[PDB]
Amino acid sequence: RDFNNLTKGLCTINSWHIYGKDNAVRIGEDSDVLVTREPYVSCDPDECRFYALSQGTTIRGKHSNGTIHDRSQYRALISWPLSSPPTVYNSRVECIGWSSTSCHDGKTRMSICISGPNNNASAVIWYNRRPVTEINTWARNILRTQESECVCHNGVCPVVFTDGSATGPAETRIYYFKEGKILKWEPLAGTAKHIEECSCYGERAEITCTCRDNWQGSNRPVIRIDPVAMTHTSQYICSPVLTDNPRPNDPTVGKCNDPYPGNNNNGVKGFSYLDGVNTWLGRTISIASRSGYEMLKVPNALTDDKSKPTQGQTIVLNTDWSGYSGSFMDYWAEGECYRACFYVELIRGRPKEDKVWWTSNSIVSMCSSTEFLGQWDWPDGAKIEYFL
Amino acid sequence: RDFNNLTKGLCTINSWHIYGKDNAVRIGEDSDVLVTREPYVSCDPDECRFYALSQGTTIRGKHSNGTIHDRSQYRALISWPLSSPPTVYNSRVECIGWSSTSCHDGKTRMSICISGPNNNASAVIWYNRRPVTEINTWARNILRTQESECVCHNGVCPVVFTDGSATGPAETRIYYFKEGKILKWEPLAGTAKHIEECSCYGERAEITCTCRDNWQGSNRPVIRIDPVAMTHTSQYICSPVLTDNPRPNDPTVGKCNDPYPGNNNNGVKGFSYLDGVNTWLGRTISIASRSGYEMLKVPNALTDDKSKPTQGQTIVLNTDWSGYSGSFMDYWAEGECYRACFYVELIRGRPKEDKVWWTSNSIVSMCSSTEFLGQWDWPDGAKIEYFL
Amino acid sequence: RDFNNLTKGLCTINSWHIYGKDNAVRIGEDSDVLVTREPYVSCDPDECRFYALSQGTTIRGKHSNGTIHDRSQYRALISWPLSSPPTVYNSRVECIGWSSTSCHDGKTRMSICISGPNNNASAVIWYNRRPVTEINTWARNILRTQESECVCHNGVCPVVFTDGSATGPAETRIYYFKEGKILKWEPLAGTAKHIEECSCYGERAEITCTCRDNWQGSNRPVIRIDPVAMTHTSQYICSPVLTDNPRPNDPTVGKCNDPYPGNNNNGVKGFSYLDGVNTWLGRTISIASRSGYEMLKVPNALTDDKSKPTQGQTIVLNTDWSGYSGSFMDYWAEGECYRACFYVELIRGRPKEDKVWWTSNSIVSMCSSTEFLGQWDWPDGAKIEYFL
Amino acid sequence: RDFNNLTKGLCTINSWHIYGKDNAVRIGEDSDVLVTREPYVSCDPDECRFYALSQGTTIRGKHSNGTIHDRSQYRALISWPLSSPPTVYNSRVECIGWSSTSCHDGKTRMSICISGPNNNASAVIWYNRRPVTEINTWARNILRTQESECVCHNGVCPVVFTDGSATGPAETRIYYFKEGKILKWEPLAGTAKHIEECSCYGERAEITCTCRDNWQGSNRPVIRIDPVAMTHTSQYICSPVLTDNPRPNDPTVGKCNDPYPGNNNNGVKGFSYLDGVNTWLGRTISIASRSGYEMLKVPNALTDDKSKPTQGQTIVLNTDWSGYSGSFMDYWAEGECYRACFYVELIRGRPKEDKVWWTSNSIVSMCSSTEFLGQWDWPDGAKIEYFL
Ligand SMILES: *[C@@H]1O[C@H](CO)[C@@H](O[C@@H]2O[C@H](CO)[C@@H](O[C@@H]3O[C@H](CO[C@H]4O[C@H](CO[C@H]5O[C@H](CO)[C@@H](O)[C@H](O)[C@@H]5O)[C@@H](O)[C@H](O[C@H]5O[C@H](CO)[C@@H](O)[C@H](O)[C@@H]5O)[C@@H]4O)[C@@H](O)[C@H](O[C@H]4O[C@H](CO)[C@@H](O)[C@H](O)[C@@H]4O[C@H]4O[C@H](CO)[C@@H](O)[C@H](O)[C@@H]4O[C@H]4O[C@H](CO)[C@@H](O)[C@H](O)[C@@H]4O)[C@@H]3O)[C@H](O)[C@H]2NC(C)=O)[C@H](O)[C@H]1NC(C)=O
Ligand SMILES: *[C@@H]1O[C@H](CO)[C@@H](O[C@@H]2O[C@H](CO)[C@@H](O[C@@H]3O[C@H](CO[C@H]4O[C@H](CO[C@H]5O[C@H](CO)[C@@H](O)[C@H](O)[C@@H]5O)[C@@H](O)[C@H](O[C@H]5O[C@H](CO)[C@@H](O)[C@H](O)[C@@H]5O)[C@@H]4O)[C@@H](O)[C@H](O[C@H]4O[C@H](CO)[C@@H](O)[C@H](O)[C@@H]4O[C@H]4O[C@H](CO)[C@@H](O)[C@H](O)[C@@H]4O[C@H]4O[C@H](CO)[C@@H](O)[C@H](O)[C@@H]4O)[C@@H]3O)[C@H](O)[C@H]2NC(C)=O)[C@H](O)[C@H]1NC(C)=O
Ligand SMILES: *[C@@H]1O[C@H](CO)[C@@H](O[C@@H]2O[C@H](CO)[C@@H](O[C@@H]3O[C@H](CO[C@H]4O[C@H](CO[C@H]5O[C@H](CO)[C@@H](O)[C@H](O)[C@@H]5O)[C@@H](O)[C@H](O[C@H]5O[C@H](CO)[C@@H](O)[C@H](O)[C@@H]5O)[C@@H]4O)[C@@H](O)[C@H](O[C@H]4O[C@H](CO)[C@@H](O)[C@H](O)[C@@H]4O[C@H]4O[C@H](CO)[C@@H](O)[C@H](O)[C@@H]4O[C@H]4O[C@H](CO)[C@@H](O)[C@H](O)[C@@H]4O)[C@@H]3O)[C@H](O)[C@H]2NC(C)=O)[C@H](O)[C@H]1NC(C)=O
Ligand SMILES: *[C@@H]1O[C@H](CO)[C@@H](O[C@@H]2O[C@H](CO)[C@@H](O[C@@H]3O[C@H](CO[C@H]4O[C@H](CO[C@H]5O[C@H](CO)[C@@H](O)[C@H](O)[C@@H]5O)[C@@H](O)[C@H](O[C@H]5O[C@H](CO)[C@@H](O)[C@H](O)[C@@H]5O)[C@@H]4O)[C@@H](O)[C@H](O[C@H]4O[C@H](CO)[C@@H](O)[C@H](O)[C@@H]4O[C@H]4O[C@H](CO)[C@@H](O)[C@H](O)[C@@H]4O[C@H]4O[C@H](CO)[C@@H](O)[C@H](O)[C@@H]4O)[C@@H]3O)[C@H](O)[C@H]2NC(C)=O)[C@H](O)[C@H]1NC(C)=O
Ligand SMILES: CC(=O)N[C@H]1[C@H]([C@H](O)[C@H](O)CO)OC(C(=O)O)=C[C@@H]1NC(=N)N
Ligand SMILES: CC(=O)N[C@H]1[C@H]([C@H](O)[C@H](O)CO)OC(C(=O)O)=C[C@@H]1NC(=N)N
Ligand SMILES: CC(=O)N[C@H]1[C@H]([C@H](O)[C@H](O)CO)OC(C(=O)O)=C[C@@H]1NC(=N)N
Ligand SMILES: [Ca+2]
Ligand SMILES: [Ca+2]
Ligand SMILES: [Ca+2]
Ligand SMILES: [Ca+2]
Ligand SMILES: [Ca+2]
Repeated sequence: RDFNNLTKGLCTINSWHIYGKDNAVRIGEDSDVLVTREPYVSCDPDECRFYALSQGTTIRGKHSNGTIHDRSQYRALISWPLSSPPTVYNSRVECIGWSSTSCHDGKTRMSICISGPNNNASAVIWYNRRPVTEINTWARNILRTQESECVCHNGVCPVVFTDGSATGPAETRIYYFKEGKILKWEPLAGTAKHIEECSCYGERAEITCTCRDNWQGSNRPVIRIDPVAMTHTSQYICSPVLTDNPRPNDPTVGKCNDPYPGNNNNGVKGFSYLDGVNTWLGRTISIASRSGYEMLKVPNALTDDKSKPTQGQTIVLNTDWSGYSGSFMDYWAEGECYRACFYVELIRGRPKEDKVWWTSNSIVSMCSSTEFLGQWDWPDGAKIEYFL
Repeated sequence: RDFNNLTKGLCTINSWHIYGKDNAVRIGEDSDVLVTREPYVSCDPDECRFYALSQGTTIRGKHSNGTIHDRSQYRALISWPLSSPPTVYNSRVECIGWSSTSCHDGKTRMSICISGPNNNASAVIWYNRRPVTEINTWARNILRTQESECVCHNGVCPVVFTDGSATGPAETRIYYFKEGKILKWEPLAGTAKHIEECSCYGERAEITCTCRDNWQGSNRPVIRIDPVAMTHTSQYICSPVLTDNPRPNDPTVGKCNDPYPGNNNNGVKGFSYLDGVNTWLGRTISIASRSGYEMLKVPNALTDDKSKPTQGQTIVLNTDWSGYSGSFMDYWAEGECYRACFYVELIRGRPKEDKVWWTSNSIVSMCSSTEFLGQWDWPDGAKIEYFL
Repeated sequence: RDFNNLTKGLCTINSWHIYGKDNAVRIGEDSDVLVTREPYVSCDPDECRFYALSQGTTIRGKHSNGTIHDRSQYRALISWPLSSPPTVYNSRVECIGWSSTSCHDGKTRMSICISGPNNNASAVIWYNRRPVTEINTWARNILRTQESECVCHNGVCPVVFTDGSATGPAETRIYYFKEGKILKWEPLAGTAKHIEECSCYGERAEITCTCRDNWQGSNRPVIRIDPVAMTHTSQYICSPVLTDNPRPNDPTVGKCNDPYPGNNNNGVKGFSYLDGVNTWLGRTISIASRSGYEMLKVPNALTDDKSKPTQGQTIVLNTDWSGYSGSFMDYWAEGECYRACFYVELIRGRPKEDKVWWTSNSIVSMCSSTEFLGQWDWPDGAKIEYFL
Repeated sequence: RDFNNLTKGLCTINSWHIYGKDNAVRIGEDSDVLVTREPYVSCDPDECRFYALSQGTTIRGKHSNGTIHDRSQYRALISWPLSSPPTVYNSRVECIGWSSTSCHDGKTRMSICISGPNNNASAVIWYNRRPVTEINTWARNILRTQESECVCHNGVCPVVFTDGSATGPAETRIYYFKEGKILKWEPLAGTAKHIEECSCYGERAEITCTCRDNWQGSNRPVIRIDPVAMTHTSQYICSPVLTDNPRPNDPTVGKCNDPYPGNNNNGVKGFSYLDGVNTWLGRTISIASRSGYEMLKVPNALTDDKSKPTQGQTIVLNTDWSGYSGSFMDYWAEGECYRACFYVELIRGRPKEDKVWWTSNSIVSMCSSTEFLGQWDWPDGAKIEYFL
């Protein structure tokens, strides 16, 4: 095997088709399905899999009580076959912790998990299913990372981490790994003012990450990485189609180099594909809660501070719960272009559905089509009343 | 691996032997078995597997209520090891949707699933476990396909689809795929007046499909495809041994080029092997309901409008529930001829057994013998009372 | 891979060591374990596995009621990893039916299952996981076979079948298979008067089978097969150490060429290793019921009508239930000799424990040591009261 | 594959990072998790796995009552994927018995299990998943072994066994195996006065084992083995940092060549890494019970009878239950040095938590870092009240 190189551009996105769906909450009402959150999707050269952070309990188990909580000793990054649910019996543990990323370089997989108390967390970088490198907290305040796949180019896999406040300036670092070893790291540069939970993809030897400015911004920060020079830039999505949550209503003109104000100290992981006229943004439909999900075609969203939608697709109705969303691609597919994909975490239970004592999710995932396909909506599909 | 070519003829069918049986409803009374319907069987060069459309719930799960319904967002094409039941833990998702087909070309597998609302459905064609092509609805009325295996010849895998009314003329198309890409498609030609749910097999470079005329016919339409020329014909089975369900009583003379009347706007998926004197037709025993199943040797059924049985075999007694049936063969077996096989879906629950709130099925499957073997009957075997 | 040849002799048996044990009834009290009976063990070149006839239900499932019955449509030959229990999720179906045998020839595996009603049963011979040959009943009275592994030599795998009465003369045939095809068959010859359920092993190009004379004999019939000439002989074990069950008390002098009388129309599958002074016989400890199990070293048991034990080993105490027993060896092990192995079926439930409505079993298995090892007893270990 | 040679030294241990954790008791509250105890970890060239002795029952099963007991016929050595729990469906049985060790030699795995009654136990040595050698009890008093991995060098895998009293002099033997065959054995020599449950690791062609002196010592005995000469020495850890349990309080000066007194006839399996200044000792925090766990850096612990800690790391708080602990390394990792690892058995249930009727455990495991990482504590995490 050789290292994968990002030699292709994105395919033209004219609509989205269903890729995978696990129905995990429905199925786990009467089967041994692990409680999860913070899911994602990532491909190897011969398989694509679902990933998430387990809570170390099944959803029917009594230990599901309290699973709203973000960072226990009972969490782990798990992976499982595409569109199956994350069960006790089919889930492979990648590493232990409560914040993660993972990516394949074409030869083997790197997985990273962070664990520890808030003031003393540490990352362990696994490569080829073995621990290789460890990184201690630098700011002593919830060292944390992407919660979706990283991207590699000629063996170099950049990863974005943040340590520090969620409600003020923090210390974001871009690490450049190869074979699980640190080649370099850099502090965040550019105009993004706060970074969390980056969702990344690669095309034509560039990695684009769309992140969460938890502190101030309802527009999303964007980091663009050159994995050969091992350098980066940052800015925000200029468009007035705002894509964090909660958020104010859409204005007429956005902000390219500062957070678009109105909502502080909150957010949701999300994503975009930023490719000129071939630009699509994901967002929750609700401005107030993690409800609904839609894709909007917003030509030149990155650079045009008045750009508005020219096409769209509903993924989850506003009467259904959504959650985190992120990017991935099958870098090992056939053909001349990389097909954009994404997933949406469909969160069930607390805090929105507090008649149960747990929080979990299922997954839906879509990839782009060059056709203009009809649209459906893709809810989680479980009935909370069945769990009472 | 090279593409498989249909170089052999059918083996002489002198009886049927048991091939597989999953006992899924019996077992799922106390294990984590998925609710399914629309099953089939399909072989790879090194394994044969069971397939079906999951309902995204176990049979004991509370989400089994409502599984009579045909087309939710919680359905998927799954496959699992031959004669095991479709469990949460052993079922592999092939694609997401509520109508499917799948076949191996000798190199790798093509799977197709259709999803969406009734007026906006779309097919995704997967090849080598990756999405490759997408097809939007052309008639905006429940785009739908075979619900059993497709057949390939030198890489060309024809698939029959229908979009449009179930109770009048519809728009049937034969697509010719290779490596998941569309080489060509054609509209239905010939004398079949309505086509659904084709059951296909190949021999000597010809693919024969026996389908369901839902609108008018109690005889079955037959499509015969030349996968090299990428052309086809259609007609009906001429025989007065009528094989849809519900149906009128058997007459003395059938119809070769039009639907045999008596029953409108209903049917069941079924199959036949049409090979001169070596012709066998499957059918439900009941003329009114999906009850019983039998194979009848009807020499020259395709072409002889007075042909009657010369031999038969009971598969399921008329006091037991049956369901869909379809053809498959192990194109990669040893020997000089292809051994005809079929499966019968044994539907349990609604609507016939409405003391439970679910609908599911198990599978029985048989292949031909050149011996004249004794016959048994093969019921599902579950006791509905245990589920109350 | 080449076909395995029986080139080695037996290792010297000085005691028995534990080889495998599945604890299936204990575990299945609270897990998804299939109801089974008629187990055995058989090796491939790279793995050894447990085998049995499933009943198509879990032990806690409501469909376990009635599993005393021998021959339903819901039975199948399954295999699973050595010493795991036969679960819904780990059991591989080999073929469908209610009487079986299986063996590896060094290249791939042959499995045979018989199904059907009592007057119309048929065997299907699978090779390389595909059906190849079928054999119809010849006597119309419960066609039946070994219920333990067959043995192959240079691709030729003999199998013993019986069709006909269990309580009078029957029609026993030795079939010689190669690649799942029939090379030859012969009717039973020699002095054995009734044959069922042969337990076989091979050494130095000879296959020895120890069987059950259900009709008359409390000594066991022995068939010795030359798999090159494809010929055989039969006789009884001469020893007065009688090894069927139920049986009369041991006499002083046995019978070499006729059934030793006292018990009619009953028996149990069992085994022996017949190798001159290196001869060991298995038997139940009880003369009346399938209780206890012991191995007795009986030099020249086959040929010496006064031979008595010179050594022994208790396997299951007389206060614990036993059941069928049979021979197997790992023909692909390292070293200069074949190590004798056996299993004992530990039957729980009906008819002896009729407070439950099911019948199932677990497995214990042992192989020979050249050491004189200490002995333990190996009960099933489940508590029936837990199942009430 | 070639046999692995111990060519590297230990990496510098500056802290410990999380390696694996199975959360088995939490998960098994509502899934089919086997009852276990005496766990460990061991690597193959391509995978690392968890190991333990099953009790042949699930934790929710009724047969969990009585699982405090050490030595039944229902125990087996099982292995399962790293950080998954030991389930019915994912656990591979290595051999049958109630005392074990296992190690890979670079070509394949040797596993050893001991079974039998107290006065008649026997070891079976498996190699390449087949039984090869058997060893009978020599002292007729609970033949027993390491309960963690063995270590191999150029195919020679030494294993320490003891037979005899737990409360006085016993007969300890070091066996030197190759390909599952006995090359040599030696009686214990040196100054250790009683040996049980050795925890071993290898570096620079030497194997170091830290054991349990059940009879007298609260310091731990150490055996150092030359696997080329097939010779050994023994002594105690000199340090006054005492590491058995129960134990007296730490003194100022320890004992190098005799047991440090204060506690008789009890102990716990434990471990150390003894490498000059790079020396780390594990121990329970409590002096009275199997509570808490910590690692202490004790330069020259082996040889310096006044050595005290210079650094430490808490692994399990003193308010949480611990248990056995042992060493392992991934001898097949990349890089220039072997990374020290260990596990801690987190025992739940009897005797400390006697509101339940079972005894089981989960696993936590850590490996060394050259960084000075922040520390967390890693409890089992189950709530006993949920099991009532
Ligand atoms: C079968 O399936 C197919 C395929 O899926 C279905 O067809 C799809 O149908 C959907 C729904 O209609 C479409 O999605 C919407 O797309 C529009 C964009 O298209 C419109 O606008 C285009 C741009 O027009 C402008 O520029 C052009 C270019 O110069 C100019 O010509 C024009 O005058 C104007 O200045 C038009 O080009 C386009 O027309 C074309 O397509 C038409 C078909 O759609 C066709 O009829 C035409 O002939 C022509 O070819 C079309 O007019 C998105 O704008 C829209 O998204 C908004 O609305 C949804 C709610 O519906 C909302 O959730 C979105 O967030 C968004 O609206 C919010 O954000 C705006 C941006 O800031 C803001 O302005 C809004 O006020 C609104 O904001 C509020 O809500 C948000 C969210 O809660 C909140 O944050 C804010 O604060 C605030 O409260 C949809 O995405 C698909 O594109 C269409 N696909 C295709 C291929 O056709 C078909 O319907 C199905 N069939 C059946 C029978 O069901
Ligand atoms: C052990 O196992 C073996 C192997 O399985 C068992 O043997 C099997 O036994 C079964 C049951 O008997 C047989 O199946 C039936 O086969 C007959 C066909 O064979 C008969 O007809 C042949 C043709 O005769 C005509 O042509 C010849 C050729 O010229 C001519 O000579 C003759 O005069 C006549 O004009 C005969 O050749 C054949 O004889 C041969 O075989 C005999 C053994 O079977 C043997 O004794 C003879 O010596 C000779 O060798 C034989 O007479 C099928 O017709 C039959 O199917 C009909 O009946 C079943 C109900 O039983 C029904 O469900 C079927 O649908 C079908 O009948 C319906 O459809 C007809 C067609 O339209 C219609 O005419 C009927 O009125 C009826 O229609 C009604 O019901 C349907 C369905 O509900 C409904 O849709 C309609 O509207 C309407 O209401 C069976 O398939 C096997 O062939 C036989 N196999 C073998 C190898 O022998 C054996 O019994 C077992 N042993 C034990 C002890 O159990
Ligand atoms: C730790 O583990 C070890 C290893 O497992 C334990 O040692 C084992 O201990 C057991 C139990 O004692 C032994 O099994 C029995 O073996 C005897 C055979 O050995 C005896 O007989 C030999 C033959 O003697 C004759 O020939 C010689 C040769 O010429 C001649 O010298 C002699 O005078 C005589 O004519 C002796 O050679 C042998 O001595 C040797 O070994 C001794 C140790 O065992 C040792 O002390 C000596 O120095 C010497 O070295 C020894 O005397 C079997 O006969 C016996 O099986 C019978 O009894 C059991 C019940 O215990 C029964 O279930 C069996 O079925 C069988 O008895 C039935 O069948 C007979 C045959 O028809 C019949 O005659 C009986 O009446 C009886 O029949 C009744 O019951 C059956 C069944 O229900 C029913 O069907 C009938 O109708 C009827 O009702 C045992 O197998 C192991 O061999 C021994 N192993 C070793 C290596 O030592 C050790 O005990 C353990 N330690 C601890 C502390 O627990
Ligand atoms: C974020 O994470 C990091 C990384 O984990 C956290 O930092 C870690 O913090 C822990 C907790 O503080 C540290 O563990 C302890 O380490 C000490 C050892 O370090 C001290 O001692 C060193 C040696 O000093 C001596 O020699 C030097 C060399 O000459 C000499 O200079 C000195 O004067 C003296 O003579 C010092 O070098 C060292 O200083 C260095 O590090 C300091 C940071 O720790 C730093 O501030 C300094 O500047 C300097 O750089 C330091 O002073 C262990 O001794 C200790 O273990 C004892 O205590 C724990 C309880 O806390 C107990 O459980 C242990 O068993 C042990 O104590 C028992 O055994 C002793 C031995 O017999 C005995 O003497 C005791 O009385 C006691 O015995 C009793 O209990 C036992 C057990 O129940 C029982 O068996 C007995 O019978 C009896 O009842 C801890 O392991 C880490 O080392 C430290 N790691 C790092 C890299 O810094 C950080 O805190 C986290 N941040 C936050 C915000 O939480
Ligand atoms: C796409 C779809 O919903 N197809 C239906 C099919 C259909 O209604 C008739 O053929 C009429 O068009 O009928 C049946 C049926 O049991 O009759 C099941 C199928 N269910 C599923 N494939 N999910
Ligand atoms: C084919 C069949 O039903 N064989 C029977 C067998 C048989 O009844 C006797 O050998 C008499 O012929 O007995 C027994 C038995 O436990 O005695 C079980 C077998 N059960 C099964 N193989 N399923
Ligand atoms: C073979 C055996 O039973 N070994 C025992 C061990 C032993 O009792 C002491 O070391 C004293 O000899 O103690 C313990 C223990 O928890 O202390 C568990 C072990 N349990 C098992 N390995 N099954
Ligand atoms: Ca925000
Ligand atoms: Ca019809
Ligand atoms: Ca369950
Ligand atoms: Ca008998
Ligand atoms: Ca001690």
